[PDB]
Amino acid sequence: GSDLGKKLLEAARAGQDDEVRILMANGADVNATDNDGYTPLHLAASNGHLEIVEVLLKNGADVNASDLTGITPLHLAAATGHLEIVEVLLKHGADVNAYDNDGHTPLHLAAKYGHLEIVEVLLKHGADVNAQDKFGKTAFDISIDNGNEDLAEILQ
Repeated sequence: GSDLGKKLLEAARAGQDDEVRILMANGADVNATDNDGYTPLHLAASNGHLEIVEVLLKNGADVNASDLTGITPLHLAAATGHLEIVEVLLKHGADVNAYDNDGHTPLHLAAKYGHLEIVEVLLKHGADVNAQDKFGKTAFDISIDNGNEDLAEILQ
């Protein structure tokens, strides 16, 4: 890293709020990246650690960092169903229409895992309802293909 870089990735992933605060105060690189291209923000967002996601943003974390597969923190929070985190990312500049390597946007991932509120929030924040992935699928297609018809109804 960082030495501290690496430690901050681990703390953010683990959700150790005090550890994250102490590591940052001692100079830890808020945008440290591991071998998957994850940043502390990716890990904290994926694992549902809200307070960490917040303090990382307030201290310079790149809200749109892309990992090796083209996935951003917003993609992870939408896929894993962390609604409040999705809202915080969006409030801090997250690109609502980020495209990963497979051409999946946050809307596509939320649709795939049946996270209805997230889909609504993303659409309220400018998600392209007609976006298609590398398979020609829209969020709507994905919602019915995965048995999520209640989501299909709002994408429709």
